[PDB]
Amino acid sequence: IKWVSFISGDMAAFGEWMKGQFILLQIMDWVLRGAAQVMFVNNPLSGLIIFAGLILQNRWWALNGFVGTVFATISALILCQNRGAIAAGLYGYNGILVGLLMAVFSNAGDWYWWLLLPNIFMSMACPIVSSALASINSRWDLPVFTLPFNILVCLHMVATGHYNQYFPQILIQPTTSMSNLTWSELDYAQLFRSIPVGIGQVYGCDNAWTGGIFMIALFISSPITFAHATIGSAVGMVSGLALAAPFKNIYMGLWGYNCVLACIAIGGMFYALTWQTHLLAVACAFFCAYLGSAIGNVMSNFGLPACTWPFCLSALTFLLITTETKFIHKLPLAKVAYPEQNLRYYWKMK
Amino acid sequence: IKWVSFISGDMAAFGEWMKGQFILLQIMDWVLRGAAQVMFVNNPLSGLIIFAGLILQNRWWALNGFVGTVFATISALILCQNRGAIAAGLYGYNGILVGLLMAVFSNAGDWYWWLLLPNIFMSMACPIVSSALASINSRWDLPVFTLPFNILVCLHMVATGHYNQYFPQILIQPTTSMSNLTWSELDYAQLFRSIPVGIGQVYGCDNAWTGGIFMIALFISSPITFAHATIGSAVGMVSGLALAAPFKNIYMGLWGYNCVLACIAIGGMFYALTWQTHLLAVACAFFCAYLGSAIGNVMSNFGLPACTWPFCLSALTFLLITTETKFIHKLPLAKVAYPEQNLRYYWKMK
Amino acid sequence: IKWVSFISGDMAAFGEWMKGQFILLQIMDWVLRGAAQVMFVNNPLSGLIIFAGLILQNRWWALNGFVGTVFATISALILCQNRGAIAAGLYGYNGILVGLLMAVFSNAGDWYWWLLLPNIFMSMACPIVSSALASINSRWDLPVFTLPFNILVCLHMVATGHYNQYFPQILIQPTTSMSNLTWSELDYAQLFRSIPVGIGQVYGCDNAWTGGIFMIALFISSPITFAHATIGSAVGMVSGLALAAPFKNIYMGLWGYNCVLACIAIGGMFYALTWQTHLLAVACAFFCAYLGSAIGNVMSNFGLPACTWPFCLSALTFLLITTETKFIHKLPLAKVAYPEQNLRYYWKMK
Repeated sequence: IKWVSFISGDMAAFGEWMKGQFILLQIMDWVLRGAAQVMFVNNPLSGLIIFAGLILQNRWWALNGFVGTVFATISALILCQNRGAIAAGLYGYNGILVGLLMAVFSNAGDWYWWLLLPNIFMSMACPIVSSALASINSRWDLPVFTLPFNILVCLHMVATGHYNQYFPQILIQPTTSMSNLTWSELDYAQLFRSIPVGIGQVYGCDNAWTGGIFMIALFISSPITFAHATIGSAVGMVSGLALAAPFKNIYMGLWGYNCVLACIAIGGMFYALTWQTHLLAVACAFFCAYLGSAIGNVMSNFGLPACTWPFCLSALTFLLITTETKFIHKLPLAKVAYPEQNLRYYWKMK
Repeated sequence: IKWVSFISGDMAAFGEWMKGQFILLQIMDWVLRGAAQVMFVNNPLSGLIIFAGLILQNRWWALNGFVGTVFATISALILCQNRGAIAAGLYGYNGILVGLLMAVFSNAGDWYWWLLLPNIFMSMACPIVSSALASINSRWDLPVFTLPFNILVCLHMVATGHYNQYFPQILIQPTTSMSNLTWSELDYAQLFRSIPVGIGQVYGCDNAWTGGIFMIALFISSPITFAHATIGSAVGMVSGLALAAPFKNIYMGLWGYNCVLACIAIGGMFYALTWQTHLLAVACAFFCAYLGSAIGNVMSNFGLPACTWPFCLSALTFLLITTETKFIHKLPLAKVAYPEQNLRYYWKMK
Repeated sequence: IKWVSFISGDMAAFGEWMKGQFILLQIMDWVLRGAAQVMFVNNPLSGLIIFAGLILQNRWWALNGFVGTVFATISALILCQNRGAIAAGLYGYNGILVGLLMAVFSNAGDWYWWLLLPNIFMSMACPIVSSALASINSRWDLPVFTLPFNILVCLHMVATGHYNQYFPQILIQPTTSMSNLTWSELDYAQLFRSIPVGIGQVYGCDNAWTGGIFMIALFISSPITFAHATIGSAVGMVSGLALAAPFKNIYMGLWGYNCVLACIAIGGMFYALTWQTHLLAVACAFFCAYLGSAIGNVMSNFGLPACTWPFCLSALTFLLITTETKFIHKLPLAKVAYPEQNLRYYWKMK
């Protein structure tokens, strides 16, 4: 009971205890804590679970993610960006995403040690871009989200491109052939297995076991996040079916990571939870899937993956709408927390 | 005399009378009224005339435009976006443009009933994007314009693309051949006929009779709008000649719809009318044509038409310039009306 | 001594004296003064030196730059944009860049007299876009930089493209072949000669003598600008080596003009000079080189050069970061001057 409360939420007691210890242990929390905040979680335990899932899939990707997030945190410190924001991990999840997605899309092969240096440089530059986006987005009271990650990875990726001698990348070509979609060949087992692999694809992992581990991590923190995550993956696969995407893309979960993230964000994290806000989250996740198709097709010309760009665009657009009803209530950015605490704050204010 | 005044302008008396009647009649005004406000008109009569022109050209396109605008209005209501703004049609013209331009560019053929569903979804999502753009553009006191339409249609279009099984689109390929322009083959009859078809191309109509019907609708509302519209089409065709565009493009009016809209906007709608503002409108329409060429070439790589994107970019840029003279006077967005009333307000203030 | 002080800085005494003379002499200062403010200099003498360097390389390019900047100044006057800002040359450097880079990339051949007309139109439109960007960027207290130049040249360029009958352009194709980089074939003489040609490439000049002339002009104004300029070119060539760019590109200086400009801007012009700000300038120039590779690859699909786009993006991002230390101090835009005067102001305030 008490222990379950302790391991839930943002882990506040652990937070004070870690305050006392040496700078080195702390940097570990701040990196474990920021590892799991891609999915809007401030739980170090869940972050360790996320890391375990990364190790399970591929050791090289996990090592790159770890080094990227640790160097993003170190860069946030050296720049004196903020304390209490770095300590909550707001500067590390961009770094881990940059490292992981640089390791995923690199054609140089596994254990290519020279990949660390661009990884280091991109991850260190993440706090700079995060502060730059925070300066712009603070006028409208909007969060940075995953935009630094997108900007930095897209740079490495286009800069170098597939035809590079030192840091080659994977081929991304625009579609130029009519993909006949034999509906009788659809497999329902993989179609429903697209739910865990879809949530696992947030970090580039396409292993159903890693997706299940990520779902376990989300459930440990807050069941509401888990529910919105699984419903986001479901609407992502449904939209992929509706837009005649190849069945392999749906099975791999390429249509689900933007939707799961967008449903987590709008439904419980930044909008106070309500049935109206729940349908807003579902509509936002559908629009995020459809815009994800659009973005993936647009970015294919340059030779780049869609990444988390659709999620940012949809989440910002929804987070910006103004309404004449009191049910859809945007929370002030200073008082945003895990969705249960946000609902508690909404109840206390009302 | 009195009747002519009644059918002119924004139609204010009709506006109060319609206030009383059932919600269903009202939704019809609000859709008729918003049909004609692509060209910045609040006249239901003109909207009916615009609809008649659409029916004249192609029944399928007109049906798609009608359903798109009605569902945009319904979505504005269900979201409680605003009343008095929905009642003026500020949320319907984006919907009708989305529906019409989805029907125009769809390669599935006429009377393809499955086209309604993406049409419904895009049109319903128009108020969301309109509010999102209004949140950003209200800081600088700028209007949303046709930006939601552009964003939503470009999404459907790229998402799906030509190589799609369910919702195929038309081919748009970048130019890769030297187009020899035999100046002796120019036809002056079609060159001057490019004026009505250019204004008709605002809705995707390339019929000279439909363009003339649209010009009649504009004249019914306000002669100043008609004058700026025809001069915008003229500068569009002149710029198309100056940039060595193929003569067929000029004849079809592909070079005129952005210019006519931009000249209508800057000259009388948002800047108080003056000879200085008139030359500003002409320069804005020339820049809009030249940027329209640029945008049409840029978007051709992705497989998308230029759409109304050039108009938005030019109009915003001009609406943002700051000046040290009192002749170019930007009106406050709350007190914008038909250009005659705007000039009356300018005279009353001065 | 006194004369050296007179020819240094912003040339203030000359500034008052020129105030009295006829409008025609003045327009010459305001064009000479704005010619050299691409590199953030308000010295007419240096501007004449910049012009001499342009003449040295190619007469046609220099003539186009002169006419572009004079028409940008005339357009700033006719629009009543500002006095004291036009008199300082804030509206002319965009014009000279537009003219020079239109003359450089035009495939019609030297002394193609019809190139003046698009040159005139783009250069006259530069104050409009400059005011539009100033309206947006004044909220965050940020400068327009070279953005109007980029927007206007990219328009001419895409609009027309290589396959145009009247205004053909040069081929820019995306890389599709594996460039084997024989490290033994590197030449150190040209590798170090990439420093002056890199700074000369700011205006499109790829002559080492013209680069040296530009360096002399920078030294005349302020030695700090010269130091940051040469270190920016050095980091540009180093980054070009690190990203496996073809050695010819590094030798020509295609990797240095964005970095030299960004190091000049962040290090001394807009951030008060400090060792912390100096390392910030070096990091900004490295990020500017790497983003320059990214942008050059992205824009290659449309058929356009990278231009000064990377510089703008990097400079704005760095100029937007918020920090918790007092060493990195962003100056108010009203009180920005040559870096020596900025350091003097910083010392006086502190």
